[PDB]
Amino acid sequence: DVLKGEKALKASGLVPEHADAFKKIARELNTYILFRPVNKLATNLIKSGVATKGLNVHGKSSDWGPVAGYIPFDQDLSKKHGQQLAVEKGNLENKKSITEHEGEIGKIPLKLDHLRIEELKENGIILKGKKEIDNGKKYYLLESNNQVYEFRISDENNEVQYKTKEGKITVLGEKFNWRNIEVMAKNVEGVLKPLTADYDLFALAPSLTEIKKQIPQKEWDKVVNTPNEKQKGVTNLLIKYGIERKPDSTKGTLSNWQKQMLDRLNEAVKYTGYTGGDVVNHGTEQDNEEFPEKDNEIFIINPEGEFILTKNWEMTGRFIEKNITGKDYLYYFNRSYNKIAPGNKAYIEWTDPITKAKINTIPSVKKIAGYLSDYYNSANHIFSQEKKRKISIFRGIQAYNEIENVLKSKQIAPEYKNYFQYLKERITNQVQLLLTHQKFKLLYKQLNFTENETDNFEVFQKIID
Amino acid sequence: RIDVLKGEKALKASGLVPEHADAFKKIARELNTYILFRPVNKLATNLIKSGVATKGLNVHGKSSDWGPVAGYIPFDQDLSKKHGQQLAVEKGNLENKKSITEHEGEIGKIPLKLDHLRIEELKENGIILKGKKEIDNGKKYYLLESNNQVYEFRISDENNEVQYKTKEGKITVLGEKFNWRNIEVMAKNVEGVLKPLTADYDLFALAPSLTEIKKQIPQKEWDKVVNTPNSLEKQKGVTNLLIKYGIERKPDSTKGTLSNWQKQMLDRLNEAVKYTGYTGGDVVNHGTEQDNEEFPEKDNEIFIINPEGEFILTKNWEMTGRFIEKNITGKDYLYYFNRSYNKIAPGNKAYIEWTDPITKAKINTIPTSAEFIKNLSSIRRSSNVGVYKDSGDKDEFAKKESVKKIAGYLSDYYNSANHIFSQEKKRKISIFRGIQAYNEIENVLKSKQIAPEYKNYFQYLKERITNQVQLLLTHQKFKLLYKQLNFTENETDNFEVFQKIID
Amino acid sequence: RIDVLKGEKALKASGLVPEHADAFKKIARELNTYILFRPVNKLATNLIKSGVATKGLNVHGKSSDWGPVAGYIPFDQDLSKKHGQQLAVEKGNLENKKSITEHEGEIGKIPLKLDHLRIEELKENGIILKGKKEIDNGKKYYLLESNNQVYEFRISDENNEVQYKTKEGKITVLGEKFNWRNIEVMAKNVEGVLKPLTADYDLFALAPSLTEIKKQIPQKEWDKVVNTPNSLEKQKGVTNLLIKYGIERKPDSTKGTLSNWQKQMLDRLNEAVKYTGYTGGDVVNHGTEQDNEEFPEKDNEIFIINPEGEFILTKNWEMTGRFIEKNITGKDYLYYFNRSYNKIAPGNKAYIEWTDPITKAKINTIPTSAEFIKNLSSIRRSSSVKKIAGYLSDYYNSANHIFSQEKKRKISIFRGIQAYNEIENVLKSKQIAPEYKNYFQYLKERITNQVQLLLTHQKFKLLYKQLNFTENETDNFEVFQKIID
Amino acid sequence: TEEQIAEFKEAFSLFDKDGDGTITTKELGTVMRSLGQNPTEAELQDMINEVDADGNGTIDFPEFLTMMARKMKDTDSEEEIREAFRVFDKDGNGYISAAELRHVMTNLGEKLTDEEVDEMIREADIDGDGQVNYEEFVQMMTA
Amino acid sequence: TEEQIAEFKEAFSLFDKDGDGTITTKELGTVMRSLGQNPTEAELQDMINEVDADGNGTIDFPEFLTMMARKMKDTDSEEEIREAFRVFDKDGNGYISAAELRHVMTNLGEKLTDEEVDEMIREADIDGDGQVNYEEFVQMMTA
Amino acid sequence: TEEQIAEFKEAFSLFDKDGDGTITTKELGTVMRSLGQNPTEAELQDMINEVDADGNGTIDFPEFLTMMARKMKDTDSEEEIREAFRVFDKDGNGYISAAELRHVMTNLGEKLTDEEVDEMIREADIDGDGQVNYEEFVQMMTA
Ligand SMILES: Nc1ncnc2c1ncn2[C@@H]1O[C@H](COP(=O)(O)OP(=O)(O)OP(=O)(O)O)C[C@H]1O
Ligand SMILES: Nc1ncnc2c1ncn2[C@@H]1O[C@H](COP(=O)(O)OP(=O)(O)OP(=O)(O)O)C[C@H]1O
Ligand SMILES: Nc1ncnc2c1ncn2[C@@H]1O[C@H](COP(=O)(O)OP(=O)(O)OP(=O)(O)O)C[C@H]1O
Ligand SMILES: [Ca+2]
Ligand SMILES: [Ca+2]
Ligand SMILES: [Ca+2]
Ligand SMILES: [Ca+2]
Ligand SMILES: [Ca+2]
Ligand SMILES: [Ca+2]
Ligand SMILES: [Yb+3]
Ligand SMILES: [Yb+3]
Ligand SMILES: [Yb+3]
Repeated sequence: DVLKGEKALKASGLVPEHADAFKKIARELNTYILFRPVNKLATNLIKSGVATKGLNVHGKSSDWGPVAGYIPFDQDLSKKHGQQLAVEKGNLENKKSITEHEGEIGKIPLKLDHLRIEELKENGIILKGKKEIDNGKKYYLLESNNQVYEFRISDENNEVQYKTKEGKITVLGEKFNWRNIEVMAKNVEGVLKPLTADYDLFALAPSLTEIKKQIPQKEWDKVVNTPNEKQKGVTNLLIKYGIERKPDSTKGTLSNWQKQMLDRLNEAVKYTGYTGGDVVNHGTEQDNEEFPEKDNEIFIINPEGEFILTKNWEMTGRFIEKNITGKDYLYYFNRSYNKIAPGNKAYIEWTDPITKAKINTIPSVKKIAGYLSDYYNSANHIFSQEKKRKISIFRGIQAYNEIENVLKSKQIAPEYKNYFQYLKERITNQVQLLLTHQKFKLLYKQLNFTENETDNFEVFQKIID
Repeated sequence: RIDVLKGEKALKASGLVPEHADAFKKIARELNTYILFRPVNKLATNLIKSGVATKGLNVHGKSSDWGPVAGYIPFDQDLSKKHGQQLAVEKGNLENKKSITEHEGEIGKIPLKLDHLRIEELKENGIILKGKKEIDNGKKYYLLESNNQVYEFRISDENNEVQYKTKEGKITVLGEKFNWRNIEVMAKNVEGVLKPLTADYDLFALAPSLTEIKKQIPQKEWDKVVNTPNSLEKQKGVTNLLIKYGIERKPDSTKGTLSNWQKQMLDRLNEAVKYTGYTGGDVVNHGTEQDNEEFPEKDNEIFIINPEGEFILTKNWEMTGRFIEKNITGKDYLYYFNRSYNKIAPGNKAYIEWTDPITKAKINTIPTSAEFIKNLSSIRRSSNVGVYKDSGDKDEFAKKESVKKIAGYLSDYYNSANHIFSQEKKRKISIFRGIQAYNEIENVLKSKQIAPEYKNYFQYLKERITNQVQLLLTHQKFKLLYKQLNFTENETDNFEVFQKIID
Repeated sequence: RIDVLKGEKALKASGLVPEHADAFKKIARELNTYILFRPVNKLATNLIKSGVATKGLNVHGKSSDWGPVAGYIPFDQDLSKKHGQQLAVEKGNLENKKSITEHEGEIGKIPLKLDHLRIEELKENGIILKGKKEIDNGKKYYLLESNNQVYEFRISDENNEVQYKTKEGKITVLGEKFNWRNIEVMAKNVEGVLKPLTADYDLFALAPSLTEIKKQIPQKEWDKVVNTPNSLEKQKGVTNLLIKYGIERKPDSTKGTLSNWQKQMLDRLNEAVKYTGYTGGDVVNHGTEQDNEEFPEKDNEIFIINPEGEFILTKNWEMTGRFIEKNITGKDYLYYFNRSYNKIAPGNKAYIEWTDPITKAKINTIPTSAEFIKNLSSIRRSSSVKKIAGYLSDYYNSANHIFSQEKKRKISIFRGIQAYNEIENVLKSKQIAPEYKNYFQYLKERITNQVQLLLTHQKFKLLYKQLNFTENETDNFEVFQKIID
Repeated sequence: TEEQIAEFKEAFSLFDKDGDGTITTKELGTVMRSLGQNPTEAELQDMINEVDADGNGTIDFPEFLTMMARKMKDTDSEEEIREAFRVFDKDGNGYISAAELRHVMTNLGEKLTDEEVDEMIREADIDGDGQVNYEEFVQMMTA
Repeated sequence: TEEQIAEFKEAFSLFDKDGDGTITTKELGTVMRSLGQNPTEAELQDMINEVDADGNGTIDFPEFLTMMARKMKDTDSEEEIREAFRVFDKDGNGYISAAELRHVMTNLGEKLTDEEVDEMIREADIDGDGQVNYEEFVQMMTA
Repeated sequence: TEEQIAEFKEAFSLFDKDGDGTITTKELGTVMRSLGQNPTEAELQDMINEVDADGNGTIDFPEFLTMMARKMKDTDSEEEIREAFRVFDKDGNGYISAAELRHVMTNLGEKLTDEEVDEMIREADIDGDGQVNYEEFVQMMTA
């Protein structure tokens, strides 16, 4: 239950022409292109060629009021209007961008041209009207269904200003008469150009066939051409030109292959007439382990040049497993998932197989010492496939009571026990599949452990028969 | 008379399960000990009675007191009773997240299910109202209405799973909005199956009778202490035992920080409710609130069960203190209040005040060579630090009149060697000893006010000093008897003056 | 010409007690020095006039500007102006909490006592109104109303003690909810008794005239400097005298960070008020805002008392900036603006902008050596030719004081292009962290503007082609001279 | 760092007959094979000869820590391996199949015979369950 | 702590006219005790030659910290004792009287006579007020 | 600040054909010189002879980073100087002119001739443009 065609687009925020231009890349490179939501009020700005913010500007874009579509200096004018702490954190980020990146990033007054006003009139964002006259200047009050801020725009230069309605106090303990709406801008050939929202890639799914291409034909043969230890070849080969990512300088953590894919995306938009420059500046969300973003909708462009939109996280996961992670395509998910993200402390859950099927094991007076915890013995590659599941089951039952039935030893608290007891349950199925593959309480009595393993080793080896 | 609730009325406000309360009257009466409980989420009582597992210190998420999840520990803490509070809800979720991860396997989260009965209890409690039938993508749910204005709710007919979403136009304190999603609750791993958690019975404190802690002492060491010569050894020996089996407590792996008799009182309480039927496990999972020094909790109403088996319930902090002062700390019962009280709790930065008799008398009490040299340490934090010698800029001086002689003359006030003398002897020698450390300070206030108000500290010592001096004097028959003494000569020429003045 | 308030109208906006401002005039005139105050809680002015003590730095609790406690520093910081801001209130209470503890005995808290007179003042001030009586536990209490719907206040009849509680339903910012409890106010100890506290006049700045600073300089150190053969050692020793007796500030134990002449100023100011009858002690308790580097306060209305004893009140931060420039800073008056301006304040993380002339010229001047490195370190936050750090160290070679302007220019124009080259090649390790590409690409422009400026002063891409690629030789400097001629 | 060290203070105790946490080069290769490693007899002294200019035979924990210090360098690339495994497992069951590995292979340009594949799986296979799980798969690169 | 450790180093400069903060073993006791301790002439000579053996026998801050960081580990009982005092003080005046002592004693099983009780009080009583205040109670319970 | 050291570090990475960063006293100056510092060639002797008398003459880092911790304790007037510069520059054009220099000197009590201030400005002018900018003012004030 997703969305497709022009409909999925009308909700992706992406600019059609660019969207369209992306199909070509999706097919050609035969890979999936997934994007996060893109500020809708900023979609037209991108089309008009406004610059998009890179990782040097963490400020929050706005989706209401005049500043709609830009990165307000005053974060309380961003999508985070209200949310006292949200506003602040943003503000600090702007300040950092403005100071830590002097000359690169800056802030300029907001000038809504003639066309833009019209657009915001359609989106029912603001409504120009009543003329004003104060310090001998001509201003037009820009109307907004907001109750906290009262705006207006110069007629002499088209600058937008904003204060606070009658004794109406704002979030961060403030209040102020006609000010000026500053916006995050980057330096473009000496002049400061205002910024907008970029196109953030949720993830990129490249067909393994393509990941091969990425690999150097000569270096691949080195281990692929019947050297036969061959699997380890194609893997440690697939890892580099496929998995391994690395921190960049402007794009967060990205992979070589991805950088290329990136450039294609940007180049693609140019052919459309986009002057602003790049519109895809950083790595995929899947590498954003610091501050994971869980978005309800993810615009997806399949290698068939089609448009698909997810409606909820749970849904995106299915699509990714049904068409990507389970369809020969190279994929991986944000390592922070199913864990507490170090930055924003986000706990984003994602189906992870290595757990789904987690019913296995792994890390005088002789009991602590000896072979009682090495179930995984590499020297099992020679032992016939039968003796495998045969000696295996034993290695398991071997640990059934390694030093396990020490449960009621004394007072051994809730996890340890509930775990060794659970671990027990695991070994149970792990050994079950073995027996059940081709055959416990079906007949565990025939398994009496009192004598050393080397003793029953013979008894058991025949018990199953 | 202290305006505290009694019997049923106090019980109802207590939040404890009535049966559980009664079942406690036994331990209170029997073990002659006062039992004090902190408030218990009223919406949890029926969950506890019904045998819902209680949460331990491994789960800090806050309980809810509204909506379909009332009484439970909601993963999304905005559904907790902390709803709306952007910061609380945050500390909430993050705490719930560590519980799921750090103690993985032991604590998890499951979907909320409101059985037929619970939904009924909630309607009566006037919490939620079973709404109309709704059909969504095949499944059939009944809406669950609540005067909430940020969340819409509904329950499944198939499995009874309750769901919630943001209302149209509304936003979440965390700045979120989303469509129908199961409401998750904090569960513990009970025999491999995850069972939902609810509120426990957090003890505010326990006041056992002194005679009761006596039994805590092995009838041997009590002997090796009573059967001895020196009374100064008998009394000192007894006191130290009291501390051992009554006052001392240590941090436990799970119970937090309780004493031994406390761990027993717990085992007792838990077992008592087990008898009544409680099938959830323990109902009291950790030590008293008096050992919660990092994040103290100031509760207006404290439920109390006295050793007479009666039920009490203070209305406000001040009242609790009074009750505890008249019936416990003033009637031969072991008691000690939270150490962070009157201080700034390290964690929650709470500043909870509490009457400390000691302090009440610190006024008319001479400081100690330590309770001095230490004050001259912190009063050194509000100034830099380099060389005590030559405190100024002028290198033509590097000392102060009566510098350290003050501390010395202080400990000389508290000399154990005074037991060989008589009261009258001690009084006199002490009164004089008081005027000694006084003069030495009096003088230090006559050179240079060097530091802004170190002089404020010395105008203070002299304040206390005087009170003590006057105190001892008022036991026989200050400034008036101070101008009769001269301290420009020497120790061997002044003492031989005061000795007569007294009479 | 800047739209600013003046006289009476400016006074009423200062929050300062009239007689006190009137007293300050004399002082500003007497020591030809501009005295600029930050805003003063209006609802504190009477309190102050009344004789209520003001607060020092040992009390960071914010003052209230509403409710029956208006003017005082409530223990419960939610009753203060910082009402609502869950964090400011939390930090307020924390500060108030520390003040009670960390300064046990000197700073305490006490029940608010709204006497008969304050009630009237609050009525006229449109803050609260005494309402319908009400007995409780055998005691009389008149409900004090206010446009606040979170709390409800009441006052006793025996001790005029005010009490508050949460209004049913509403929840305190911190999430509390209680009933009738006393309103506690921060207080200091006075001869043994705890006395309530109110706001203190906070100086935004003290700009004395250079002539006023000289007096600070001992008539010896100055003479020694003035009378020196060397011209440079003199000039320097002259600036040091200025710094040491004028600019230099030091941390005091209770007055915050302020200079010694500023300390004198404070005393003068407090001595001034005490003479007009004020009895609460000091009314000015700490250095100027320009030293509040940790928690800078960007106020819109600064009250100014210029050397003529006149009253002025700027309307906005920019206007305040103009006034300082056209009447103080570029007019023979010692002045220094908060060092945290144009940067992110450490404590409150504030970014208050201010016009620094030095940056205006950064564009044309070329970086020194330490400026090259201190931009390779601070630049190494978001992440082998040391010849550049050297060349720059040559351009600013303090040995050029023997050469002539004609000469200096010549060698500076060279030493400069030397860098514009050792920097042009660095831009040739293919690339390197593109965040460094712009630094040099900017530094190049910074060197271009500099040389091309030293040229229009005598005779850039052209004169560059007169390249001296020559690997290692001074012959470069030779063909150089030949180009100009 | 914690997780970066607690990985030793949790195993350097189950195998040590010394009430002071001081073992010997004896179990040196025993603890390591219990921590995930699998060094050969050859690889034991050859390393405890340089950094260990002492050679007393009795090694405690302080020496044990400093040892596996820079050891977990490139060999700590388990992350990419784990993500690699999820690439093979198409059905996300937790194990790799023949049709899977074969599929993955027949997609990387290396057409494998319906015979060779089954050979590979069995190579790293330990349980004989006709599959390979992470616990096993990891062994493939740990060696 | 920032205060606990800021007191020893603080009282250190109370009687050390030498600059190099090198107090003598003679003025040591006058310091190690001028503060919350009353050790015997033994420790003054028992540890003065252990951590202090540079010839003369002088003492500096780092050395003082060593000594203080020793028999100042169990002295933490200060808390418990304090609480204990509060137990005897029934009326809560801040002083233990000859009649409350009888209570705590008898209730703890140890029945005593007015003669005996009144004796213990006087024993702990130092200023002769006729009762025991915290300060007194502390010494008598520790020293 | 931590940046301070981060800066001094940048110095080494520049000229250090040693690797680990152990430049001797033969290039020590080549560090502070191009890093805002003009200490006497003499003080470089006794200092690099006291904290660095190991008999190797190799200045790693602490021997530098730490030794450095001294000058920036008194002459750290870097702030005041920048403050003073703004005082002279009345018009606020970033440079100190003869005229401006006059006013400051005049107002401080020292009357000068339009010939002198120009002598003073010229003596302070390094790039020979007739005006003194912050950099030059620092040179003039630091050196
Ligand atoms: N590949 C990545 N590597 C590191 N961090 C990343 C990566 N992708 C995203 N992030 C982190 O996520 C943050 C969100 O991106 P940002 O550009 O600020 O948002 P946005 O998608 O433009 O949203 P607005 O429209 O501005 O709200 C930026 C960065 O801290
Ligand atoms: N005896 C104790 N020792 C240490 N910490 C304690 C003790 N008693 C309480 N605490 C601290 O106080 C915290 C409050 O308990 P908690 O279980 O979170 O509350 P609760 O009483 O269940 O309240 P909710 O109904 O969940 O709001 C838990 C723990 O960090
Ligand atoms: N000279 C200074 N040195 C150090 N800190 C300073 C200085 N001047 C101001 N501050 C800082 O700014 C803080 C603001 O002063 P404070 O006394 O709290 O405000 P106030 O002006 O009385 O405002 P309210 O009336 O309480 O709102 C106090 C102190 O941390
Ligand atoms: Ca599979
Ligand atoms: Ca297998
Ligand atoms: Ca008493
Ligand atoms: Ca006494
Ligand atoms: Ca100028
Ligand atoms: Ca110049
Ligand atoms: Yb982005
Ligand atoms: Yb609890
Ligand atoms: Yb102030």
